[PDB]
Amino acid sequence: TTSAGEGADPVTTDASAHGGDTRTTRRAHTDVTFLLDRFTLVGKTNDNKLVLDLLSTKEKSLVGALLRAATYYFSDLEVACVGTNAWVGWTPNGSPVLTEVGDNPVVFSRRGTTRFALPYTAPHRVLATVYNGDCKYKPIPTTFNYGMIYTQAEVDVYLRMKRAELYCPRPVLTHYDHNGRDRYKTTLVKPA
Amino acid sequence: TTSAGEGADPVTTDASAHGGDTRTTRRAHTDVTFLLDRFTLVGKTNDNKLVLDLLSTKEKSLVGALLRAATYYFSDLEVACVGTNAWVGWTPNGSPVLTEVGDNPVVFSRRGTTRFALPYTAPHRVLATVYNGDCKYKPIPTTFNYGMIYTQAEVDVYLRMKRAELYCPRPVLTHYDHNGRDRYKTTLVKPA
Amino acid sequence: TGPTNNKAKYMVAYIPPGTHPLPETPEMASHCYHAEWDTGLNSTFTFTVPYFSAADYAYTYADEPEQASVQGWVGVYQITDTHEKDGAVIVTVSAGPDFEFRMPISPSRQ
Amino acid sequence: SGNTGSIINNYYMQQYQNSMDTQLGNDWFSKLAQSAFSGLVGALLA
Amino acid sequence: SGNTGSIINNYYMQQYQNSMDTQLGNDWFSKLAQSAFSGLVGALLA
Amino acid sequence: RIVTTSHGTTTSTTQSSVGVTYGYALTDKFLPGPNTNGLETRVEQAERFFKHKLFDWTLDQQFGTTYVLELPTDHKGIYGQLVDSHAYIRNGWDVQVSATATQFNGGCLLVAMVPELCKLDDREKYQLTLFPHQFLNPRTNTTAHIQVPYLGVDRHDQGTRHKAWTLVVMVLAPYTNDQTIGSTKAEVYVNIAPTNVYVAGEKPVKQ
Amino acid sequence: RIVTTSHGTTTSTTQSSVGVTYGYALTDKFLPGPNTNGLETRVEQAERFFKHKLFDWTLDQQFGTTYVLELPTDHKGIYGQLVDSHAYIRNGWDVQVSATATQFNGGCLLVAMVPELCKLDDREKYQLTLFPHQFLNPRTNTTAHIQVPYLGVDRHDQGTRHKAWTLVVMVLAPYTNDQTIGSTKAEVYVNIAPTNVYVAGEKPVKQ
Repeated sequence: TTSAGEGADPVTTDASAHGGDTRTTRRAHTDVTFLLDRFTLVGKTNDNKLVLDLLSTKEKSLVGALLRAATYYFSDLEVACVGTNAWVGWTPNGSPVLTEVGDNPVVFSRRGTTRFALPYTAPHRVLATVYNGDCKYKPIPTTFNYGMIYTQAEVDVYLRMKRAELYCPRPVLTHYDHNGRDRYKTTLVKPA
Repeated sequence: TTSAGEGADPVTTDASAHGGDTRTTRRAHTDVTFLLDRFTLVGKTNDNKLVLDLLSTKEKSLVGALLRAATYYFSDLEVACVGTNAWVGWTPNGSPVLTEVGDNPVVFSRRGTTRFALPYTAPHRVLATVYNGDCKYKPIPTTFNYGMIYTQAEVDVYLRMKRAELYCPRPVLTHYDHNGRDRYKTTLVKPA
Repeated sequence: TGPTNNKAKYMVAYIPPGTHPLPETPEMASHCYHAEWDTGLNSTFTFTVPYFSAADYAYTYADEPEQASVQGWVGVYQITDTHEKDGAVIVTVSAGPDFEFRMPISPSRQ
Repeated sequence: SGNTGSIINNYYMQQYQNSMDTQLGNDWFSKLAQSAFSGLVGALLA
Repeated sequence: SGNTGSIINNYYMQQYQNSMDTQLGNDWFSKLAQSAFSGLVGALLA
Repeated sequence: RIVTTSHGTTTSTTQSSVGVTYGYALTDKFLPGPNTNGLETRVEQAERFFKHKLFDWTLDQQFGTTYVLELPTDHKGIYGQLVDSHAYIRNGWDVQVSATATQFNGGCLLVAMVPELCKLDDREKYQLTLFPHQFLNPRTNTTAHIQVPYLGVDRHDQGTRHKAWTLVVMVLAPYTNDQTIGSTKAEVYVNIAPTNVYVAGEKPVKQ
Repeated sequence: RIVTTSHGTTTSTTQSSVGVTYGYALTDKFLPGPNTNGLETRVEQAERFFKHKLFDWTLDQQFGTTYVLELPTDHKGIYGQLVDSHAYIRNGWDVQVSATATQFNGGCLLVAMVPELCKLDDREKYQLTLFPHQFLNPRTNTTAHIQVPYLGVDRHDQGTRHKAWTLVVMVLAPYTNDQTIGSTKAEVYVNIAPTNVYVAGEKPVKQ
């Protein structure tokens, strides 16, 4: 179909012009909520502390990449610290940094991992993955966090976004290197 | 009964011609689905990896033998890796081979074994146990797999076919050796 | 993107796998599923790349031992142009109405 | 069906436990077996 | 919704499991997609 | 004036249509006759577009200059396969001819489908308009489109040899490029598709 | 036992029919799937008989001797043309196999259509009967007839390479000519016809 592309109005076509059909599609796997609803490893704690910042997610992982594909987002959160450690503790967004959690929420370990559920605690209606605040581009606020955890020992930290909502899509780039080759190619799983 | 056997039309007869009855039969034990619905040991992992290929099943085992008694099949799958190891991970049919699973489905061990359930993930309507593709007989595609597992250590891998469907029967040969004897014979379980 | 007085005529075809000498001429390429269109009032033209394969699904990645494209090729040809001073054609791609992805994977790293 | 029998049930949803089947738009051997001739060719006596 | 499916349920109350949403006083892209032109500009022949 | 013609998996969209000229009939209705004994069959797969470059419309060619293309022509696709597998064949033609010049060029080509064209005198050229035709006039259009039915003293032809139709493109007024921005020549292309192809009398292909 | 099978302009009449054996299905119903995007088309012209000599059934061949013919085979007719013009194809097969011996000869050949036949052990030969089949027994018949549907993990095949079906004829009992008037050998011929052929993905034939 010819069209006046300048106006930017969407155009989506079948194969019917050429005599074709349309297959039945089931896009369950491209559902945003489903996609982000899994645990992603963000790394290890530091002095047995870790600020819960979704921007800590590895940017080439499925979750890190998708989260960054949106300008704004909202979600609740689940945490799981795996490692040999006794107890993970937590403080909400806006609390002063402490020397010891003592009395704030504390959860004891069970068979080497501590997993628990948290609520969105920011003071904003939604958070952003980018924020052009005083950083004049020429050709992230304190508040953007989900609290902080305190642990008894070093552990691997995993975050899981629950009830996720994304707004204003942003680019998602391929991360494999073509080298000089035209096609990309790798070894895919095959019977040995 | 005499018949024109050349045409190959089936003939199944009673003992009634000789004055007999017919016993009540209960063929629950020859039900294909029931039969294949059990765990079979396929072996150990390699570099802590193992492609899930049902053709890895031992061909003389009940499951290996029966699976091979069909040209085509379909089923879902359950896996159990037994051994002292921490965690089994998995990737679906068609994914590139990775250095570390990290972030793809991971399941932690519980009392020395890790058992979990998977879905058929091939891109074909059904799979085959044989495939005469470019192998001119004179008197198996990459795609035929259920994914791949990654482990923390070496383990014994067990597969269990769920919801099995078989099509186009193939031969099932006896595997015991007569030697020179006429009858076969072994020691059967008896009171000592 | 060309000026008003520069006219051209184009064609795009879907070449199935196993096709031998990939056609280099409009004439040869006309034997494939194709579309021809010319310039005029409407600047944009949209083409539908179909799905043919033995299987219902294809892989997004290419196995190391894969010499030819298992899914074939798409060839874009210029049948003719008034003026040899270029007229740029911006090419763009979007999902069709029945496109679908399955099996999420975190292919992570190097 | 198969070799699974819990009078009670299954805890996780179907979309997670198994793959979902689809249709477009049947036991050959049972039928084949059913169709076998089990009578008598010719006439019977006594 | 999401990637959670227990045919059975959830043990703890909603006010503890999740944060409670509020309102004052909607899928832009679905709508945008829905609105795409999928016809034919000009006249068709044969 | 945007018109998209489609045949099979092939389409053609023009933005300077001037209409279609139907020659001698509005349709190619197929009436089977006794010559095929009812064994003829239609092969729709063949009814799709194929392209050819006819010539370059240039500044030196004068009135009367003529280029022809006898149909059926050599085909490297499905249509051509029919010729090797069957002895008899019949079909009509959907013809699109183009000459891409700028609106700042001048001149005029006459495009016509002439039946049984064995020879043409120069005087007969002044009367080519008695045949189904259209015009390529830069100021106005870059596309011509003529649709004609199968024709002949026989219901079917015995594979080529006989060219019932011959496409003819002839210069009426010479091409001009007197306004600086025009082009110095216009390539002339043909987009054709066989219609209602019925074949009969099968023989072995190859050996 | 006179039966005439016909496909297109080709017929076959046998006077020693023993019936048709339908394998795995009574019909080859074609259910179009998403792999062709609805662009596949049937080409009936291809659905006709072609013949081949398979071998000479002789007195020295012993039990187990096997001759196979993988399908699709090389075709010098219409069916073969499809392969050059289209990337994907699917069809079933109507197979007739004959061994013309006298009623004064003896022995027996087993004729079967086996799917995905990459290799066959000698023990597996005792169980070839699990596959659609029939028998050639001189005292009784000189014709076998098996009809099978398209089969495969994929709705279509990418032109040959993959031979979903392989015809197999194997000696069960050796041929005999102990009654003076028999023949010393029996030629074995095949009469096959592709059924329900649907192709898709057109590409240029030639160059």
